[PDB]
Amino acid sequence: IAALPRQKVELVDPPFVHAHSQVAEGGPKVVEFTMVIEEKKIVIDDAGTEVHAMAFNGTVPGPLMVVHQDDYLELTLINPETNTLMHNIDFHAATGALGGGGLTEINPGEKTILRFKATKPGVFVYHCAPPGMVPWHVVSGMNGAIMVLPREGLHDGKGKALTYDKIYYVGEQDFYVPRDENGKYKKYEAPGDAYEDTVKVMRTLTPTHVVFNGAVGALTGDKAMTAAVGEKVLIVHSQANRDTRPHLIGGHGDYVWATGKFNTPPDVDQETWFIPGGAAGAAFYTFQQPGIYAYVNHNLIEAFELGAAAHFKVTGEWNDDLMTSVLAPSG
Amino acid sequence: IAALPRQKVELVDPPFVHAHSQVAEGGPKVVEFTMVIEEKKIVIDDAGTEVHAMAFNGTVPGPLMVVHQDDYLELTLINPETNTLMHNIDFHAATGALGGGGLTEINPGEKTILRFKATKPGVFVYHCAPPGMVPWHVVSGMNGAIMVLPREGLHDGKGKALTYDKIYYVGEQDFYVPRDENGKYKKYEAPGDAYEDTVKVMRTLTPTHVVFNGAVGALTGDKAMTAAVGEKVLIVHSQANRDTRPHLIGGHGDYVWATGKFNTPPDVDQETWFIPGGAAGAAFYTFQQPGIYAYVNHNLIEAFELGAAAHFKVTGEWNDDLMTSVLAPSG
Amino acid sequence: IAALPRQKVELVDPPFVHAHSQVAEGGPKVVEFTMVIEEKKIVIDDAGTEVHAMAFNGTVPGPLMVVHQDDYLELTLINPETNTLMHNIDFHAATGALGGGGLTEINPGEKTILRFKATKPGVFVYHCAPPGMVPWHVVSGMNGAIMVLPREGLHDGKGKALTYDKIYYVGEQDFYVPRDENGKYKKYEAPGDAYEDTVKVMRTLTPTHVVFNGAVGALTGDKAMTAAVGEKVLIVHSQANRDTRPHLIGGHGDYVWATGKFNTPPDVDQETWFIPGGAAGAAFYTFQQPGIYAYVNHNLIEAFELGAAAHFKVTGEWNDDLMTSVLAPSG
Ligand SMILES: [Cu+2]
Ligand SMILES: [Cu+2]
Ligand SMILES: [Cu+2]
Ligand SMILES: [Cu+2]
Ligand SMILES: [Cu+2]
Ligand SMILES: [Cu+2]
Repeated sequence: IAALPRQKVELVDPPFVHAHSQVAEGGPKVVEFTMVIEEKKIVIDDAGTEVHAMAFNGTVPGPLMVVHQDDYLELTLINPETNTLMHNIDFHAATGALGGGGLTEINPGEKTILRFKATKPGVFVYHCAPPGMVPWHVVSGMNGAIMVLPREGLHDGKGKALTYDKIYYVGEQDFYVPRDENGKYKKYEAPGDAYEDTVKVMRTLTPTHVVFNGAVGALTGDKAMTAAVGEKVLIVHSQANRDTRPHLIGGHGDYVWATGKFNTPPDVDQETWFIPGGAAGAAFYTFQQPGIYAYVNHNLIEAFELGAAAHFKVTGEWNDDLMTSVLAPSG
Repeated sequence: IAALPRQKVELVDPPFVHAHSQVAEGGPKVVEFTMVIEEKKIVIDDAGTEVHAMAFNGTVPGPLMVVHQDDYLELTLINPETNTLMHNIDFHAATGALGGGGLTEINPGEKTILRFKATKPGVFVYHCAPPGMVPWHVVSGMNGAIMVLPREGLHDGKGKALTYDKIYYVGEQDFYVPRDENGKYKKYEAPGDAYEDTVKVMRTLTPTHVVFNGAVGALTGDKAMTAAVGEKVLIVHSQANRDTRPHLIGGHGDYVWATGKFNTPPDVDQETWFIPGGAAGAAFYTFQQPGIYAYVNHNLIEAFELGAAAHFKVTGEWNDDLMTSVLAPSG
Repeated sequence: IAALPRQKVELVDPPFVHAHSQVAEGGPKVVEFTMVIEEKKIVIDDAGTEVHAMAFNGTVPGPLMVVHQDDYLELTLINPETNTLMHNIDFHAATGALGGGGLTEINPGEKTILRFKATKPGVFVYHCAPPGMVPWHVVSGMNGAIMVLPREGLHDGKGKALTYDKIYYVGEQDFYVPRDENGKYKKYEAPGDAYEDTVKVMRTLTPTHVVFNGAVGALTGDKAMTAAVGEKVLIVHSQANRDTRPHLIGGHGDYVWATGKFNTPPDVDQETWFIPGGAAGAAFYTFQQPGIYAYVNHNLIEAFELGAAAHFKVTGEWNDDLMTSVLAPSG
């Protein structure tokens, strides 16, 4: 492995993904990533509701990491001195020691380096899982995903290559914010102060917010993801704790690896797919019509009342053969 | 498209389906449908619980429309002056303008005509989706399904054609009825009056009723579906807002397009299948034994406490080889 | 049929499975099983919470029965005079009379014998279903699963035989235990006394406990399942009433018949699979690394707060190629 070429990769904040090649450029290499854990307060809605996030690289969700099958992913995880809690990381893509969790427990002021072989292709969830406080770290936003591309890039069930023009990473988070006796969300001066209260809400299994990329409207308006008619887009989606049912309003999932494993053939022409909590999935789509599209968790209450809605702004020419207003709304 | 043949279809109330041919007769055509939206109070159980439904063509679910791949569906949607709300329609089978929702917003007293090419084969959900009040209209019964059949009819995963003798459309609905101080269901003069309270229930993500065809027991008793031993039946099921897990008690789902897409090979020998909220699915089965069968959502609490149960009354001869009581209940 | 060989099989309590051959050793035979129903009080957590269980063979879940496709399963069901309720059994594997539910309704002091032909291969759920009290009996622990193996044993997508060295049956149960005004779980003298209170909790659709093998921690520590590096393990998992998303922390599901049906090709390299309420599924995995593994329901709140977590204790040598701590947690 010492003789294997190494390469440092720079991570970019979601929904964007760091530079990479779909088809493996050469042979197996050791790909290096460094992430710093940041315990920070984040405002998740327009009412000012705060959540003491625990974030990888400072964002919720943590960045998407990309390697190819059989490469080695080497991660330098750092838990700064300014943090108050112990943290670790669990890659569902790895094999052994609880996905690496048993080998990466670092307290504030510590760091560690873990190397694992990306033996299985597909998109996988990764997240913090500290013994005794596993769900809390996860629902505080401490999770992300990694994509392990096949050496020869993406393909459909029947062997045809699927090359994408754009890739977006949508991380869905369920938050459980405690309320005081008047229905007002509470605020705390430190992460640990919220624990006891958060656990009570978690047990009801009913989130107060379900958001994409850390906040209500995070990916809407001018933060909308963009594409153009004719462009091929791969949308990676993950949920480390609760189920979701993604749906592109106005579009479809031409090829969907709902389970997120590339060795399992993709479902085609999907209207709404399902991604169970603890997994990541991927949908490939070629836009045919311009305009705005809403990407949502299709439990519409979760999408429109809880916050799970994002936008796609597509430029191009309308196709009247596909759809047309024969008679505009008139009396 | 004007040179294409056109055909008007008269819709039938669920669980029945309007006459259609499985194999597309000739070439593409423009299939025309007309639906009138009706805001009406419906009683959903024996206790007299009422809901202010928003019903396509007056029923919950709305009727099933059947077209073939590459046909054009031309829908004339009418929102009567007697209605108090604006409505529209989003077809999951359509490409562009939020499934047609952006092009069909009509106020009471208005009408519009939309046309789209049915490009992908499968069963799809259609529902109302007015900006700012999407979940409210959907959970008020404003949803249904469309079936876009392959021009050569259905086929199993490996070519064998699958021809059904009967087709039933079971639309499943999650309702959120507000309760008063005594735990009794509230009643309002108009739909608008129910909004705030309904919204509070919706946010708990817990429905008060989960019904088939608009009411608890709507498809039991003499309204039970019928078949005969040897009959091939296709059961289309849809849930526009939340997940469901259909199961035929005493039977199986021989071929199940759980995602509802015909270009995706069906699963076979299914005991219980899953349909994510915002999608429709289809299960094909050939009856082997006579008697009553219960068709339910297999979270038995939703099925027997909340209302998600229907019956099948099948005639024919008992097959002792398949099953027999060796010793009837005795001392 | 009458000339068919008969065979009495002695059942063992889960997670263990009675003796069987993966490849059918002869032609069809009538496999005979006997189960006694026991209504008993069980403690489901470390806080002494009691539940009046209704258990097939005295366990929660009921034992796993293994037969081969086209064999006949003849079950003798006994409901002792000491019991207080009528019970029956519904096999999702059977065809007719509600899975046998309509032919096996026995009052305390009665027995019955049912025979059915196991026509479809896969793992299926079986549960009690007394008309008008279906959910209550099922959520009181009265369910299990049966495995109908293909005559030629298990196979992957392209006819490659998959032979397991070990098999474990994890039965997951959702309990709904009432609480008094003080938030303390309630205890009852007889099962029937708990009915009214239990049903009001069931309607919230939120379980108080979600356990594996009848109790929190039932398969952890000294009761952890065992395997070694190199062994191929088949894990059968069932949930008769509610969805679950199994995940082996530190491992994967190399082959997963998520739907539990062997005629439906398995998904591969799964990180987390989904089993809808009312079905059984099976995952095949070959251990590569030693140590402890946690097998959980991946909604981590249900796993670590509600009780749905088990362990695997694996012996063998560590593979540093797959994973290695490059720099142990340091300053
Ligand atoms: Cu952490
Ligand atoms: Cu995990
Ligand atoms: Cu509407
Ligand atoms: Cu929709
Ligand atoms: Cu029972
Ligand atoms: Cu059942």
